[PDB]
Amino acid sequence: QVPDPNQGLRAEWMRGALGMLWLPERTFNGNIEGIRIDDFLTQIKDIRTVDYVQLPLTSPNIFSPTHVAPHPIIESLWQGDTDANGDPINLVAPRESVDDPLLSWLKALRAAGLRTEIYVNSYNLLARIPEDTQADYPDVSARWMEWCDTNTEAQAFINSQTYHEGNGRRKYMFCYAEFILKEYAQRYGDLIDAWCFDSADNVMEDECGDDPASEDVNDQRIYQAFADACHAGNPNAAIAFNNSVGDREGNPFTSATLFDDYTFGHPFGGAGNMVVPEALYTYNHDLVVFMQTNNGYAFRDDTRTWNDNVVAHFFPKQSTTSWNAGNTPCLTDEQFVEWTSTGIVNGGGITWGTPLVRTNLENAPVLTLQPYALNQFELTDTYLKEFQSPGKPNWSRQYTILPAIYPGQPYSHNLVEGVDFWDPEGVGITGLTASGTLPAWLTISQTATGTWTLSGTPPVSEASNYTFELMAQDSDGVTNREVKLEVISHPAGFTNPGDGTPVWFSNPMVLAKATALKDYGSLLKLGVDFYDFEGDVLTITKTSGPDWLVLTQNSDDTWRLSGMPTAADAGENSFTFNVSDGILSSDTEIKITVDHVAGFTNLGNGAPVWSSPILNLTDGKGSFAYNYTLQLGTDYYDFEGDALTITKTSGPDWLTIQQTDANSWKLSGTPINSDAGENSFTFNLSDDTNSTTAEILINVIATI
Ligand SMILES: [Ca+2]
Ligand SMILES: [Ca+2]
Ligand SMILES: [Ca+2]
Ligand SMILES: [Ca+2]
Ligand SMILES: [Ca+2]
Ligand code: NA
Repeated sequence: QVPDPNQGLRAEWMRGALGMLWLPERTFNGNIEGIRIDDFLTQIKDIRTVDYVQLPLTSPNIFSPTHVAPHPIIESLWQGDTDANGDPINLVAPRESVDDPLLSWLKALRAAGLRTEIYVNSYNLLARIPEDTQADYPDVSARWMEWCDTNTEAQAFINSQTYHEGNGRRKYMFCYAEFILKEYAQRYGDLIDAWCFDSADNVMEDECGDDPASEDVNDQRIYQAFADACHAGNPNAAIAFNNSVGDREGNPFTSATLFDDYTFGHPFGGAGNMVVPEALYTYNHDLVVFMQTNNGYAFRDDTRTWNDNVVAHFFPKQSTTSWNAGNTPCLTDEQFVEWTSTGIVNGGGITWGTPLVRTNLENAPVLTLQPYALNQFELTDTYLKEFQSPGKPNWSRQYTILPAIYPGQPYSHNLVEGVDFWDPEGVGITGLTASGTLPAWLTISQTATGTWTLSGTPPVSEASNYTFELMAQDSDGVTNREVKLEVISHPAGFTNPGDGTPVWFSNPMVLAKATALKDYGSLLKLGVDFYDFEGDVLTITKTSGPDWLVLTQNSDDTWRLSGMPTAADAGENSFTFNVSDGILSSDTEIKITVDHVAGFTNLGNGAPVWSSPILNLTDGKGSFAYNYTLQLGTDYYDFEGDALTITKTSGPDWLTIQQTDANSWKLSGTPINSDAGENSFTFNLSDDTNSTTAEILINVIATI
């Protein structure tokens, strides 16, 4: 039904809206499994005026194939390929049987009272640079295309319409919208408020022949495919496509397609600092002023009527370096507050590119804000609390979420002045009360100065939901907020013991097998592995078993087992795990089989082995210092995990060995040209009793 009469209107909440960005990097090959936004949300507890957070579905640029949510089709593209370390390769989603990180983040954001915006790079599973190869998913792009032009459903689709085919990789783009993108949208439903599609003109216009400038639906079919795929899941989801920055001499936003509910609103300037050089400061600040002048509407300035509700929105960076990370702010505290307030107070919306400390999941990630970003956001919060909507009380964020109804169980939730609601002028909240249809069992009382409590006990027979208004009062009047109550729904696979005891899924519990000298990874998750029928907060403890297994909490509903076993841990390992609610608890037995490192031959008598009789090493160069590290698990192995010693037994004098650490020995020395050619050495590997020797062979190239 294009042109769509809901276009833009469905992003009305975006007007005055303040957003943040949470973007981990290098998400592929299981990396994203078990990752949680909870620490971030803890850190920003005191930020009451923020409205939403942007999350990846895909990563940008050459990482556009890597997804953070599981999909059957994408998982198939894996084909189980592995690395020289056994680690996955060509896996560009989380394994469906392991984790859905996105659903985690989506629900945590909901519970935290926040809406969501989802980032998708338009190039998706295709390769942005086809004459490049990605050494982590080397042929996923190939396989996606492969899957596309040979599939019962996925040709009946490619051929289902005439406009599906055309220039470049157009047909594959429609694949993604229908089979990948639509499945996600349908799954998540109203947990997703907005989608922003990056690199849209790069691929949809320049490659696949769409015209974003046009108002002919036939020119914007890919734009349609993507929007419709999103609207199938949430008809109120606001859509934005990155069709480049606008004009410094005019509208700073590239004109709306028929499928834009809001402006993507990329800043002027390339990579790096969006306010240096200085001209960019003017261009970008004028963009924010544009949002103010136009009361948050992007396109009330042209000759088309249909785009008149499209919301003005900006996607700036807070750091000097990137959207999602960066050590240094590009704006002063004062400038940050001014830009934000100029842009959104009776204006449009802003997704700040808020920097986390360390986003690379392969390098000890710290997925919380840079202290300065919190600083700036807090100063902003103080301002918006006082000045965004003066007079009557303000409620926090976008929603007020109440705990679930548990039939027969006591109900209790606090609403706190300064947290959930406040008087802008700071005199105080003089009352809280309700109107509408409330549980007969519910009392609303003031339990301390500034704290109201919703409490009571639903009967066992309570099975109804509730929708009513809470009303906060100050000297100036009342402001309403719609709140919901919903009856809990227990997961299947669990038997209520009737006494409040938290329970494990089964006993024993066999987890995926570990490998010696390899970091272990397994998850324990509320509602899957353990559960509590009163929804009490739970603690898990390892109570017995070998030392190597490490337990850490990722969130209130997610724990992680890690650690590196040794060859000594080989075979069936057994562990006790307690789950407690603080009052009652229960145990289970966890079983993990530790396998030996592959590629070595057990001799059966306790002797260490070596990877080979001849370890052919890296060339040396005459007069250049030589270095090479021998590694337990790569070069040499002991099936009992005994401490090993390597001593030299023969060969040229220039090369010696010294223990680096428990697991590695360094061969070093400086060869000269007189040492040119194949230098043969012998080394002995002894443990306590049994010893085996190997040959090390280094070719020394003379410096001519
Ligand atoms: Ca707000
Ligand atoms: Ca217009
Ligand atoms: Ca007031
Ligand atoms: Ca309990
Ligand atoms: Ca041994
Ligand atoms: Na799961």
